[PDB]
Formats: sequence, C-alpha cells, structure tokens
Amino acid sequence: SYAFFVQTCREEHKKKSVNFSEFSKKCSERWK
DNA sequence: CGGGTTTTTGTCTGGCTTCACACTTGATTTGCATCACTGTGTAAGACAGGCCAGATCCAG
Repeated sequence: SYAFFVQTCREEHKKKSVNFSEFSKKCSERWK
C-alpha cells in the first residue's frame, strides 16, 4: 500500500520522470 | 499481559553498468568403466605306536 499512493502521485505530477534527486523531499508533506 | 526506541530491510523510485543468452561442428579435454592380478593371513603341541631294557616271575 506504500507504493500505490506514490505511483498515483507520480502519475499526477508527471502528467503535468528522470529527476529522483530533487524528488527526495516531496513525500514528506504527503503521507502526513 | 503489551507502550518507547533504535536496528534490519524489502521496497518505492526510474536510470547507469557487466554479464547473460540463441546457434554451429570439429576438435580438444575430462571423466569413468574395465581387466588380470596383489597383500595380510607364516611354530609348536598333543597323541599313538614300535622298541628294547630292565624289572617280574618260573622252575630245576
């Protein structure tokens, strides 16, 4: 379940995918 | 009988290696079965039997 919501958010903010470094601090304000 | 606080880990995430993987055929190299033999078995003791010797007995 920890990956489903992340994949949905990835589709979300990717429909608007090679930058994993600047994505580190994105999930901090999502699961909270 | 189960609340705190670090360990112990598989991932999420997508993008970079170094090895993995279809075909030949003619060798070339290993692996394994087969066959006629080998050594270690290895010195004394028990018992019957013929043979004289000498003791055991016989009779004038």
